[PDB]
Amino acid sequence: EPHSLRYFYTAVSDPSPGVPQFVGVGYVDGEVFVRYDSETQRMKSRADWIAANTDQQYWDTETETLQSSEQIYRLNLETLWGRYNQSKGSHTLQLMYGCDLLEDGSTRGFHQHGYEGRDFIALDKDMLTYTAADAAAQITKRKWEKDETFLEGRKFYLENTCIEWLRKYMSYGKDVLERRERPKVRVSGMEANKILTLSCRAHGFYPRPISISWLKDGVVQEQETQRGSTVPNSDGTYHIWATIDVLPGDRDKYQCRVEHASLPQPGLFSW
Amino acid sequence: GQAKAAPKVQVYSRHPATAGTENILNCYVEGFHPPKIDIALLKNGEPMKDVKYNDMSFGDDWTFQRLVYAPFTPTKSDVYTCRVDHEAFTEPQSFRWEPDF
Amino acid sequence: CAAMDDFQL
Repeated sequence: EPHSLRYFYTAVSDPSPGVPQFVGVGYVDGEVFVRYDSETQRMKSRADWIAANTDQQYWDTETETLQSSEQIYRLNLETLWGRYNQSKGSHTLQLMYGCDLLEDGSTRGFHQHGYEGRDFIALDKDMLTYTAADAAAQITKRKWEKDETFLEGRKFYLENTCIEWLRKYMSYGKDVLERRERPKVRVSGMEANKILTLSCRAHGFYPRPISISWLKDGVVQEQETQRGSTVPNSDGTYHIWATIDVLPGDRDKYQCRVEHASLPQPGLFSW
Repeated sequence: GQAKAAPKVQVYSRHPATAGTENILNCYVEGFHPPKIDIALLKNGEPMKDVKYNDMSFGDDWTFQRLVYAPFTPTKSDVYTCRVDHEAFTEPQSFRWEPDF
Repeated sequence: CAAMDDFQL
């Protein structure tokens, strides 16, 4: 299980309903815990366990940091407008950065920009050089790889500050983050004139990793199974379906198998 | 140039449905760029009460995700759809909840 | 803790 602290910034030239000019969102182990936007201009708590474990100075510094970032991405959009010949269009600038704590203790860091839904510039694994996707992004790269102290600063944040605040957050939220919630599973089916398609739905499981597969006489039918993507419910739990088409007379041979941390053994379910 | 991406949509209830038992209807729109989008929950073609909108987020390919949800009580004839309007769509698209009683 | 943005693009 790869633990993660990640921030996602989104800066647009043309806000619209649901899309403020700037949004910054923080995640621990895949789950929201803080949010900032240019609507409020406030780092706000998005999970009880982070609120319960910080003082108002925390929210005040975090708000200060993101107000600065908001101003800087306003400048970055103008900067990128002077780097391409597109006129008055919708511009989207995105940032993702953070750190992974892997199983063995080793660590990785990330700092990647996207412009107009494509890669723009990304910090490499050594964390001292960048990959530019195009000539516009190469102007940023030469500019940045010239500044020894800025390079060190970022490497240190991702290697040291990010990782240790991730550990603090993991402490703060252990009882939420490492809880288990059982999937409530239902197999449905509709026989048509010649083909019965079975549908296995798993409702409300936590944590997010799950394996759902279809079995004929206990033997997996991987090529015949069709999986939706894992998608969230409102209360931080998750949902997945898996279907398989079967011959009606062979109905009785088919069971849906769910592998999940909340289940003592892999669970089997039937129509 | 501009990398556009059309949404992918899934409609589903929080719990397995039973006719006449309160539930939550979910519509999860993902895979879309630019972020500008309209997502509506519809009961027999008409908007629903108490629709809520989670935080728009994005993943590795830069595309966007948004969860929409509302309370509902499924019945046998009530049709619930999720209507998504996005500029990568030719026209606004509808996705019907399958009761799965 | 969010990082302080010591450089623009």
